[PDB]
Amino acid sequence: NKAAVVLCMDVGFTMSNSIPGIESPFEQAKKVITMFVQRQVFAENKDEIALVLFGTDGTDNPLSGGDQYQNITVHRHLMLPDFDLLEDIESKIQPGSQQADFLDALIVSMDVIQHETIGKKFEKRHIEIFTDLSSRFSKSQLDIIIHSLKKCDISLQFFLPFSLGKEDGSGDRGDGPFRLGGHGPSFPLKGITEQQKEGLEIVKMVMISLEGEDGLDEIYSFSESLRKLCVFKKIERHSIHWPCRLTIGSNLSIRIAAYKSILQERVKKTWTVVDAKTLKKEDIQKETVYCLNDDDETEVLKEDIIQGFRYGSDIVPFSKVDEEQMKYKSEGKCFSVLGFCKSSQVQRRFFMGNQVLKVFAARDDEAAAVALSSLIHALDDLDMVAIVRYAYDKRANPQVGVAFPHIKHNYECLVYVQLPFMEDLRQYMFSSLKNSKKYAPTEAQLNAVDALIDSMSLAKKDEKTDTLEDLFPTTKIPNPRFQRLFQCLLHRALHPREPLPPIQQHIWNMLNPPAEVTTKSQIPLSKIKTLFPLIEAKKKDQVTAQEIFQDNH
Amino acid sequence: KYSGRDSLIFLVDASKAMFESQSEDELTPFDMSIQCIQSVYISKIISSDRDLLAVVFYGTEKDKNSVNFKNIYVLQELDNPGAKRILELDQFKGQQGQKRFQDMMGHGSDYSLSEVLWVCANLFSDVQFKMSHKRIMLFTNEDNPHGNDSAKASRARTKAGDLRDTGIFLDLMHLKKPGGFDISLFYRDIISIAEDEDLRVHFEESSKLEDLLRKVRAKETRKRALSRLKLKLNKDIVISVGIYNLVQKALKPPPIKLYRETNEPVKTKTRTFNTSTGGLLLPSDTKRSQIYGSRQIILEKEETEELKRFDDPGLMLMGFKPLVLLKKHHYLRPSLFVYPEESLVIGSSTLFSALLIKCLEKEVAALCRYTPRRNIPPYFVALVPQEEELDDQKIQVTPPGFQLVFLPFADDKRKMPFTEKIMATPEQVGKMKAIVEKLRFTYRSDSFENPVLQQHFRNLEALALDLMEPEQAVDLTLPKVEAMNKRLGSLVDEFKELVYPPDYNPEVEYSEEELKTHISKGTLGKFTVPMLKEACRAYGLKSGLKKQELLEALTKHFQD
Amino acid sequence: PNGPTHSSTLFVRDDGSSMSFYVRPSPAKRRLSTLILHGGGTVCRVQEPGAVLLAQPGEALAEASGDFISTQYILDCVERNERLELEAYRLGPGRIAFTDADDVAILTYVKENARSPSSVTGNALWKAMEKSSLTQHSWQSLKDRYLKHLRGQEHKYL
Amino acid sequence: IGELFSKFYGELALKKKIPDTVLEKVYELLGLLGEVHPSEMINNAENLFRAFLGELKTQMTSAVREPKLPVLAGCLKGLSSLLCNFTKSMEEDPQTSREIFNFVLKAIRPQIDLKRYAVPSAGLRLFALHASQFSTCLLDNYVSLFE
DNA sequence: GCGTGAGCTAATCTATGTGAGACTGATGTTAACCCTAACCC
DNA sequence: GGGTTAGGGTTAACATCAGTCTCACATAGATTAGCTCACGC
Repeated sequence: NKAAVVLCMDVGFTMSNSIPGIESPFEQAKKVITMFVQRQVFAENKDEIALVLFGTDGTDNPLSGGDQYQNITVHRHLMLPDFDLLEDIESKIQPGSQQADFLDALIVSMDVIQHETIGKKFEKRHIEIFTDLSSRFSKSQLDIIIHSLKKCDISLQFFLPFSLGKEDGSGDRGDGPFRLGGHGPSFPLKGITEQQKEGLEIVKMVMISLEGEDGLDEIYSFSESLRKLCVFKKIERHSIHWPCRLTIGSNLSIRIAAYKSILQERVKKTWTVVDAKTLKKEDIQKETVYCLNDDDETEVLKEDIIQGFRYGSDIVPFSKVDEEQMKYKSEGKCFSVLGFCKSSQVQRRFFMGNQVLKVFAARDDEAAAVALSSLIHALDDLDMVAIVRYAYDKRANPQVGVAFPHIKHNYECLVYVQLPFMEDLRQYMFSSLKNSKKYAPTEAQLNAVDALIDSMSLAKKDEKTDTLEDLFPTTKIPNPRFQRLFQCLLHRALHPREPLPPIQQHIWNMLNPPAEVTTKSQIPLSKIKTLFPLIEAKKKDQVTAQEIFQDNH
Repeated sequence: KYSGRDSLIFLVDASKAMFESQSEDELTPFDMSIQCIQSVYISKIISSDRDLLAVVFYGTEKDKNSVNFKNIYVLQELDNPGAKRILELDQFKGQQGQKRFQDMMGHGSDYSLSEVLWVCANLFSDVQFKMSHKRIMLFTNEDNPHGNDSAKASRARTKAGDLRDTGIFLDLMHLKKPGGFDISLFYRDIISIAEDEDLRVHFEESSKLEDLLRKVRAKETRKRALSRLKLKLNKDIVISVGIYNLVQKALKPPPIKLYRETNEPVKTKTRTFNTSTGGLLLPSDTKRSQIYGSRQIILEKEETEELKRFDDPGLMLMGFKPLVLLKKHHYLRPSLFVYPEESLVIGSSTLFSALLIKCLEKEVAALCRYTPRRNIPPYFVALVPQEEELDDQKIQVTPPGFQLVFLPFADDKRKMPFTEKIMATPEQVGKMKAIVEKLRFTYRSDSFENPVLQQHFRNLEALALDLMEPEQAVDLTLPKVEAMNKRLGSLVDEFKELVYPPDYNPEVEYSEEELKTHISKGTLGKFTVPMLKEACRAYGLKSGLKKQELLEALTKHFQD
Repeated sequence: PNGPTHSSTLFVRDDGSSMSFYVRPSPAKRRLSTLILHGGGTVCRVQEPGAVLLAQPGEALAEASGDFISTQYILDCVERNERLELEAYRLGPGRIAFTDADDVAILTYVKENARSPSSVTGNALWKAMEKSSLTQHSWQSLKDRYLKHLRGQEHKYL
Repeated sequence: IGELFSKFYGELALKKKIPDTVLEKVYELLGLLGEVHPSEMINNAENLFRAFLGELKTQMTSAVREPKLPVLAGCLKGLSSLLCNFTKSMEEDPQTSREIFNFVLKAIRPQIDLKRYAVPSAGLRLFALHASQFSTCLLDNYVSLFE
């Protein structure tokens, strides 16, 4: 449970060669590396990162052969990431004024992995390269790189300054289309030098010969990785095993393993109160002090306190021991099936819980897997869905839920989501929005809003192949809160004087719809504004925090 | 509306035939009525402990009311239900309870049926709060109280009509007794709910009293906005909507600390005490902090809330997505509800209705950036247009509006391990289909109750009325294993033979010298974490939880 | 037609004050209430400052608290029909060495100096280890994770 | 003696939100207690100065929270009616006088019209009561102040 | 220059509910260490 | 007379995570100081 990812940073004159209106590829790589390293530092994940450079004037190659291998400097070896790491990637001021072989960087990273991870346990090693593909090549390698067919858990992941989405994505527009962290529009495809073409070709051939056809989708653009969790792909640890047994009746039991799935995730670290005199937590001290009601008291001790539960207008004195004695007692973890109901009496609105489960199968023994697959296929080809009584442990409360069939071209399993209890449900009374006469919208308003929603559609039926090709999707953007917090913490740790930096531009471009949607909606938005009589500055408060008592100069 | 509290007044008969009944195991109707009132009290104190309940026996020999009237007794006045109020009522249960009532209240003493209704209106009119609803149940085992005197019947009808005009809806829960008569009679023009019924003359069973579903001991009724946000279609055109929640997790009320000697609540006082030098500290000399390895990051209190602010509170629309792109697997939080409100912006309802109509016409869902409070990071939301659905009884079950659906970020999606695809075959998928069809189920939302909450509430009831043993809740979420096994039949064994292989079962002591010798011995082996912890604690060294912490600290300090 | 066959003045104290006992509702309390009522004492509906905190024997939480009187006190006080001392029945009284270094120290000197296939999946041939070849832990765990470590060089080959 | 504590009893400590109006008059009481026989008050602490500050520059320099007017509108008549004793000035300690003057200048400068003229009135009252303590910072930006 | 009374809208202000951050402890899972059907030299 | 080949039976280490606690913020009636203006000085 410890990865070893090596970042193969590129520094070169062509790397810094840029055009107005577009960030330098070196700066884009710096942004991506800063994001990745700061996430893996401020989350305190236990894995070793190696940073190697290629293309700088100096050559500090640990092996370096007997000659050649020039202009590839190994900045740091396999170590736990430190603050100095991202400090000096922000202090790696000068891109090298030279050019080095691209494949030489790959073999340098490979030999670093081999010579630093000989006997240490590493769950999966990794090599990530952020290159330009604009340098002279060497057609003598790939006879040992490919021959090393991953007789180890090292893998490849190439990041290029291109717009690596390799389908019908012509674009080539001139509305300032490129934005770091932008979405949909990207770098103008094609218009590619007579070296980057063969560079991409041999990169594609390497990936095909390494992972297969599925490896084509494993190469990303610099702006793409700022809005995707693709750098940490093949480093993330799987959800932990949860064994149980799905039972129907009394004698029908199938060994099962429910792996965790989509669940809200928070920040692991915590803010500790510290006195502002010596920066020590030990000086601070807090404690609850229970005090009586009449004319205060000296103290009321812990041992003289008992529980109490409100019941009506008075209080009935319960106790901790009585709660433990007389309360609901289940029979440990259980995944019993109450029955089967049509997959139309449960609706997405009547869901609960902060998590979703994917009850996969038993373990590798393919005995219960056949039975579970038969059950899910019988649920899927037919209709109706299985209700389940699920309990985590003896202490955890038992909960009901639904287990929809979920069949994919790669795996087959059910999915669990909690249902509401009787007291858990709330019914409200709302006025009908269709029978009303005051708010019935006229035909002109209907047509205007129809044109509006047709203009701001976030999905194109491209190629007419009955495929709803998706525009900006929100289920792949990483939570911006964590990246913003990491940037703020890093700046405070490096510049303890400056105030909080403003939000990065690429984070803003990450969370905003593609420019085409915004542009195509201007006229419909104007028509809606001039047509709907929705104009009210009804005097109701205003957001003021600091610009009410401050000065000017 | 919001601050109004429902109110209830019972009206228990105490006639001679009301007490005497058939001589069998069936409960006397008086005991049935008292048990039902006790059940209503128990249900209404755990759920919505703010309504007013009062019980007014009529037909008694005694009399207690604001205006002196014969044969009417107000056992309790309008107030919140309480444990003492329940205990004041259970003494009338049983034959001994019947005798206690007879010696304490009496029976017979022919009444008027009008002054009782006047008295009920008196307590209804004596409340200094709002009156959301006013109801009067009339537990009676007779259907024709009068008939020998038409004047009393006319006066009762007039008073009932006056009560209905005032806004008082009475509904009698008729009690059945031996004989053949509980006919629809001089009570039909009195029931101000006027519930729809076949009105069959020859009823031969207890009336709508089992309809109570006695002791539905879990509920917390409330309706509130929970937010009032602005939906920005663009930078300049904004509409105002409210964000209600339709389904929300139910939790038992928090416990209260008590002083053992006096059994009175003790107020708590949390305050950061001195730095071992005396005094108290400011919110201005205690900055927040975090530590990563050897690097300490020191950050002020307000700057901590400053780094998690992105947008002003509101829903920033960002486009429309087809409904077929909202996968069922993705789910984080319970789905919220949006309704157009016209307090901050006038004209929001019309634009909202047009948007809803043309958004569910094209089967698309609005996509927005959601920020509920001042300093919360943005969270994308797909507003699914929920069309109003209504029953034949003109009852709304899915009110119209927009429903939030929290789309998870990529951070909130976990990755599964690789598994091998193994598919079934015919001739056992058919068997599974037969089993499933043999286990039909019409799932409903009002099906199950939280067993933990039910047990806790029953325990509280037992501890507040000394029931001498807690009521054992029938765990509704427990599978009926024997019944479903008998219903299934032998085809389960046909399944088991079909796929499962025949061999597949499916199921202190330490001191200076020993540690000085052991550090050179270098094991610190069978030495358990519980005893390393006690050694480091009783000796006074810094201690943690992981073994390596102690194994390093004790080794480095004890010798060096 | 019997059972309350003890003195009607037992649990009442010598000053005429009835002893107060608190028992949580339970099948035991069903009989204990009648037993105390016939004994002249009183049973508290809820916990009270002046009560006696009864507890059935065997309850871990009550015994750990050490502020409870066994319910057997009541039962043996009925048969004896004589009060007695309360405090007579008062409740209240490393497999570690598998670091990373030995994980490679295993394969070294065995992947070369091992010619008997019976060495694996079978005992012995750790006689060379742990006395001549030190591993500084127990000797029957190399043959428990060579099972977990029947693998290639650190993390595998494929 | 008995009021120095039992009102410092967590008006600066404690985590439970003290109600809005009980963050102005309590500080007013604490400040105005200092003009009654400063003989014993001379050895209490400097904690009152930090308490009157701290929340100032938090009630005044908060970029996340809406300022609460009836907190500093009442904390001002702290430092004012407390400066009547201990004779703080610029010659003997040119450290706290600068921030005191800056804060009162901010208080008397609203930068936006508003109802409930509470803080500015207290600002001018404090400035009028004793401006001699601001010996050298009263004549550096006299034009704007006079305006 | 200045008092003094009326109406109003801004400002609370507590009760109740909901969620985010910190925390704590029972629990079950993986794993170190050794023993055991059975044979067979 | 020692072992071999599997299947596994104790308990220690410890990582998880549901459950509980505290503090901040929302809405909804309920209630009043300030903030003006019309008069008298």
